[PDB]
Amino acid sequence: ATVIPNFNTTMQGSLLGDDSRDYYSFEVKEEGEVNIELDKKDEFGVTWTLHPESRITYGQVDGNKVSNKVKLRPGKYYLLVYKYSGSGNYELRVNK
Ligand SMILES: [Cl-]
Ligand SMILES: [Li+]
Repeated sequence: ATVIPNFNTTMQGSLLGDDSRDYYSFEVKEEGEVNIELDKKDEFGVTWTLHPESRITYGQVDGNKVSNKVKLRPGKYYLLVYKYSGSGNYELRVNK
């Protein structure tokens, strides 16, 4: 996984051709709501799935944005960005 070292900060990714999955992780130190936002930089079928290291959460696809909010306990989390159709690039933010 690519470590996302802080919140409210943009990551760039790419899912062209054979590249169908990108892996991230982040750590929560204080309980609270996170807003995970993917912004498509190309039109294609992309979403994400969050699961804890120790309930899973999915992105909700709203046009160019694929996002959701969830209250997370302290711990490590894994975030899979993956495609289901086509190819393209994206930006990703874990807001808190
Ligand atoms: Cl935190
Ligand atoms: Li990629």
